[PDB]
Amino acid sequence: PQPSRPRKGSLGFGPRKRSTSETPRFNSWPSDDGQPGVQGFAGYKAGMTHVVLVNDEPNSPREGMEETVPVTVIETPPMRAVALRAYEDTPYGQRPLTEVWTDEFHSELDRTLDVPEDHDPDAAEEQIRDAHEAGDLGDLRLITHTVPDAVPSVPKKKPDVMETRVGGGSVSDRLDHALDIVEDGGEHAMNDIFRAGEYADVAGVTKGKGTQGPVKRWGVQKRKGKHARQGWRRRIGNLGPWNPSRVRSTVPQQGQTGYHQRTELNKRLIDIGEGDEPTVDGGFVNYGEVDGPYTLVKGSVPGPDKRLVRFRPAVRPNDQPRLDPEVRYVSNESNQG
Amino acid sequence: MEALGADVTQGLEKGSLITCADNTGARELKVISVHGYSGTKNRHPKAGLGDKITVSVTKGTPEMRRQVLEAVVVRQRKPIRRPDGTRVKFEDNAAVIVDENEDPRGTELKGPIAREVAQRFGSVASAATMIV
Amino acid sequence: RECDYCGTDIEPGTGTMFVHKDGATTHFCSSKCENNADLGREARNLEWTDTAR
RNA sequence: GUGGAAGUCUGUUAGAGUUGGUGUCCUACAAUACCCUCUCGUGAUCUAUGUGUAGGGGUGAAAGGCCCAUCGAGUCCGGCA
RNA sequence: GCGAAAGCCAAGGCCUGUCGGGAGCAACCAACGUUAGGGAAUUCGGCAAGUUAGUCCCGUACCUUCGGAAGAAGGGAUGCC
RNA sequence: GGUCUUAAGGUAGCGUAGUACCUUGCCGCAUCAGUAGCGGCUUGCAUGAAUGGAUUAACCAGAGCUUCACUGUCCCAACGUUGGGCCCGGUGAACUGUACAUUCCAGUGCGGAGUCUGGAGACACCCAGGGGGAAGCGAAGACCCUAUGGA
RNA sequence: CGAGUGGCUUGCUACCUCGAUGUCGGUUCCCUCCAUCCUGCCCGUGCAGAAGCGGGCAAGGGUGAGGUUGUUCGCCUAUUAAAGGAGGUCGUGAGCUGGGUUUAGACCGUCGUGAGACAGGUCGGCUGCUAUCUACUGGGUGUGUAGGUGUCUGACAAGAACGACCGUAUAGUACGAGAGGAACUACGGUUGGUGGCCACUGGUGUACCGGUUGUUCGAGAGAGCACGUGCCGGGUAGCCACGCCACACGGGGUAAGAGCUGAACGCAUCUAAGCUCGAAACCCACUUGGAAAAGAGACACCGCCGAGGUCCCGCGUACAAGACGCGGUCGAUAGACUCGGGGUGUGCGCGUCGAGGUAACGAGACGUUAAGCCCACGAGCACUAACAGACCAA
Ligand SMILES: [Cl-]
Ligand SMILES: [Cl-]
Ligand SMILES: [K+]
Ligand SMILES: [Mg+2]
Ligand SMILES: [Mg+2]
Ligand SMILES: [Mg+2]
Ligand SMILES: [Mg+2]
Ligand SMILES: [Mg+2]
Ligand SMILES: [Mg+2]
Ligand SMILES: [Mg+2]
Ligand SMILES: [Mg+2]
Ligand SMILES: [Mg+2]
Ligand SMILES: [Mg+2]
Ligand SMILES: [Mg+2]
Ligand SMILES: [Mg+2]
Ligand SMILES: [Mg+2]
Ligand SMILES: [Mg+2]
Ligand SMILES: [Mg+2]
Ligand SMILES: [Mg+2]
Ligand SMILES: [Mg+2]
Ligand SMILES: [Mg+2]
Ligand SMILES: [Mg+2]
Ligand SMILES: [Mg+2]
Ligand SMILES: [Mg+2]
Ligand SMILES: [Mg+2]
Ligand SMILES: [Mg+2]
Ligand SMILES: [Mg+2]
Ligand SMILES: [Mg+2]
Ligand SMILES: [Mg+2]
Ligand SMILES: [Mg+2]
Ligand SMILES: [Mg+2]
Ligand SMILES: [Mg+2]
Ligand SMILES: [Mg+2]
Ligand SMILES: [Mg+2]
Ligand SMILES: [Mg+2]
Ligand SMILES: [Mg+2]
Ligand code: NA
Ligand code: NA
Ligand code: NA
Ligand code: NA
Ligand code: NA
Ligand code: NA
Ligand code: NA
Ligand code: NA
Ligand code: NA
Ligand code: NA
Ligand code: NA
Ligand code: NA
Ligand code: NA
Ligand code: NA
Ligand code: NA
Ligand code: NA
Ligand code: NA
Ligand code: NA
Ligand code: NA
Ligand code: NA
Ligand code: NA
Repeated sequence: PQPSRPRKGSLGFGPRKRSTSETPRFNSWPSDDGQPGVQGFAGYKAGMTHVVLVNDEPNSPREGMEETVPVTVIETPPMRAVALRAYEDTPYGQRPLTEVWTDEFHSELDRTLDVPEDHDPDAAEEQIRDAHEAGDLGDLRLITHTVPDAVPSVPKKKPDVMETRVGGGSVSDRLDHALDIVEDGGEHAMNDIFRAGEYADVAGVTKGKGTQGPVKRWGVQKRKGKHARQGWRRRIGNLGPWNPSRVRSTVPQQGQTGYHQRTELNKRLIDIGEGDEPTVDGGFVNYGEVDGPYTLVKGSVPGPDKRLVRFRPAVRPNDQPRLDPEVRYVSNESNQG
Repeated sequence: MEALGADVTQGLEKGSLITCADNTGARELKVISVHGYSGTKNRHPKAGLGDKITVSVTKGTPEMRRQVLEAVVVRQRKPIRRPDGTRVKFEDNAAVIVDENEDPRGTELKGPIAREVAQRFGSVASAATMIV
Repeated sequence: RECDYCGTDIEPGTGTMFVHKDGATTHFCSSKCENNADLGREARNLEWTDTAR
């Protein structure tokens, strides 16, 4: 009769090829609700440890009691919105209009870009404001970048650049807000965007594992019983039926597994601090010691230690925010042993 | 069912032979099914702590033997995680015969019982000697 | 808590509790100790154990 | 207690065989191999060397088995284009 | 050591079961080790793998051609000084 | 039926058989559930006495079944070891090849098309892979029929 | 009784293949159909409720585990929301398996004078090939768009990224004589599927440390071998699942269906024109891929005698070649060293004790000694090595 069974692995994350940018690119942003603000921030993964918390959940029969939570530590030092990019609505979607840059640049931003030496901030600002007047102004976002130099455990100094949308009240009000941010020096911090207890979508390029067999790449069975001793152990039965006479792309096959971009939804921000309180004894394995601006994200986070991860206010949360959760303990015990 | 208040790793399967932690006259039990459970192609139906399973009597009194009764998993060897991150595992896999209403067919429960089992099966619980 | 075997302070959100046949309880801080126990050894005869120390 | 019988037992002693793995190999190392496993292993035993039996004939504890990679009738050449 | 057994080692022989270099050396394959909880649910079938294991003491059913079954089963011991 | 064919007309046993079409026979045992197995029954499609019958200790790489023990056979896969695999130097074959050839979805056609027809898709070259298709390669089909064939 | 549809069954036909299109079942893995078993929305009821029965839309998702049998089928069990069916050369042997069918050996029954037969049973009985093309999965190099760096857009493409159940409140309430017994909504959990991650538990860990058997190096010390660890005990990192985290709602348009206004047809009428609602289905939302989209894109800056890039050197958050990412003295990229953090479990020697023994000798115990040995991690640290230098480029 042949029992039914769901196909192996999903066809929603494909093709399963290596990622173009090791740095994540959100393809969706939060809704323009509250006040003007940057809709994103980044950092570098460090490692994991647990923390004891006070049941915060109101609908829990344990609300108020202790509860051990697994947390991934993320060094989230300040970043710098070095420019405001404007997009115009067109019969072919949104298109970049112009940009407003600054003059104050991080000592090492030239390890990636050809830093501006001559730029007209006002013409740009004008062009935009004339677009808005005409009403062809599409959403507004800030070209930002990280300061890897601020993080000792991370070998790179070459900054990771990434555009992040600015959502706010009126377009006019958030356009200004943007310009204000940029003009300064672009410098902003995780606090200026997120608050512990809130949910955030964490993007990032997973851990790479090169080429892998279908068994691991797609979760197909291994050969069972006697079939496993005959010369086939981890190969699938067949690439398909006689007809159609071709191998359909939907059939599990070997390939590049890992190092794919993944936007992990509704992650709870357990705490945003600074110092070496979250650091573990001996040092986070294959990473180092933490001691500066950090974030504690509940659960796991795609990517391997040292990879740049990107935050965004959840675009489709399920729960209501239960701000600043009481942390009674954070384990500093060695991740060795 | 009601939340066990813990995370369980089913330590048992259909065909599994456990201990009958009560004085019903039933010594050994054979797991036949797991209430409310639906597995997946090739997956052996799994049962664990706090699961109400269907059983058949492998060893015991002549009149109890071969009978298809219902029961509840009171203990298992495979570890279970509590809210504070600790793990809890017992010395054996045992269950207690129960009825339609979930009241212990027996009078007394032999051995310890996981607290979590309380939060689902009162009468069973209120029949317990030691509740870990 | 203190591991009922070697006696070191068990790290919160860490350790396994073994329920004995009779009903008794033993909180182990690590696999190593559980396993020294399963061999039938007594923490007092192991010099690395806080108990012995 | 002695005695030490046996188509006796266990046994990769040597040696003989070839049950399973339907493993490895399958343009092979090999036109019948490799490995693990397994049978016999004082007897109707195994073996070297010599010698006898020749093709509708041998030999055959019989499978139509075997008679030089050739067998429900060997091989060579001839009948034969 | 029971041993012409295994394992280790002499004497003697050899590095010629005769292509090498490099990548923590991926998928996949050949030989193989270990796998928690469960324990034949796998499968035509427990195929493969595994379990048991040497010696001594205790003890040993049905059945039987009285030879045997039988090392039945089951239980205990086992070093060094 | 209460003899007739053709001489006699199945006795001891054994029996749903490695013989039983009906068939998964009926009953029982065993299991949660047993076309299996074992026991009893048995009118045996179509058992039975050296065409040997029944039975049977020992023996068996002989066929079926059950229990204890055991375990990666399975749940459900993981990690590791060694030799390949992958890159480099040297050595260096074979199978196969009417031609053309980047195909896919339909249709058509001697009714099972990369080549026809309509559309769709398609920048060229190369590396690895597991083998869907070339009714893939390998063998003038062993089955079947035909020959005024052979043995 | 009469009219049909399908092409799953069976038969008919002899068109296709006998210079071979590998058999039955199963298995594994992929796509589909609807005549729908469950799940969503509905209509009717011999609809009080609850549970059903019949019917309509609907194929998004699900449809599982076992006992006998080679079986397909089917019988049986216990779970279940339900344990639906069918097509894909009765999909799937250049994938597996080989129990059955269907060779040669053999038995039994029936038939036959016999050789031997069976649309009877039975035990045994082999699964070849290094992929040229095409196809697809992943990975590169070029060319086109026409100097470079960084950041995007989004034509379109993929998704099930989610499916379902149980429990609590609603409530012992509506309904009902009673027995019995719902719902909307709000919550908690489980299961299957999905993507990711290793603090925690668990596995591995032929890195590592210890115990110990046999033998060899005379003993001791310290070591080799016993299959690629002798065995046993423990086990860091990393990789993992049996571990952990995350996976909506809501809009828009419809089917069946419920209705509004409304005429042909003064009335009536959900429809003919118009309109309000309404499915797990459709579109959007969300994730992932996507300038080779030939309308071959957009923006900012840098540069055209110099911007940037290749080679070079130290290394990996990357990796089969290629690719990718980072560092290179204005330096913490790798190693040494020293700390830190970890794994074992108390080293050699010496001292005391030691059943004993005339003595020689003496297994072993305690102390020195959280000792000795060891680490795929971190920090400090320019001590060593990132030197020297080549090249392309409008
Ligand atoms: Cl398989
Ligand atoms: Cl079940
Ligand atoms: K043919
Ligand atoms: Mg095979
Ligand atoms: Mg760790
Ligand atoms: Mg199956
Ligand atoms: Mg620990
Ligand atoms: Mg003999
Ligand atoms: Mg022998
Ligand atoms: Mg001779
Ligand atoms: Mg013959
Ligand atoms: Mg010759
Ligand atoms: Mg196991
Ligand atoms: Mg079975
Ligand atoms: Mg075997
Ligand atoms: Mg019978
Ligand atoms: Mg029989
Ligand atoms: Mg006679
Ligand atoms: Mg054409
Ligand atoms: Mg022919
Ligand atoms: Mg013939
Ligand atoms: Mg003739
Ligand atoms: Mg073919
Ligand atoms: Mg329909
Ligand atoms: Mg579908
Ligand atoms: Mg089965
Ligand atoms: Mg077929
Ligand atoms: Mg099929
Ligand atoms: Mg084949
Ligand atoms: Mg095939
Ligand atoms: Mg082949
Ligand atoms: Mg066969
Ligand atoms: Mg057979
Ligand atoms: Mg046969
Ligand atoms: Mg051109
Ligand atoms: Mg060795
Ligand atoms: Na093979
Ligand atoms: Na093999
Ligand atoms: Na085929
Ligand atoms: Na005598
Ligand atoms: Na052999
Ligand atoms: Na002749
Ligand atoms: Na001739
Ligand atoms: Na007769
Ligand atoms: Na024999
Ligand atoms: Na294994
Ligand atoms: Na092919
Ligand atoms: Na028809
Ligand atoms: Na037909
Ligand atoms: Na042909
Ligand atoms: Na088949
Ligand atoms: Na459907
Ligand atoms: Na069945
Ligand atoms: Na087949
Ligand atoms: Na085959
Ligand atoms: Na809708
Ligand atoms: Na282009």
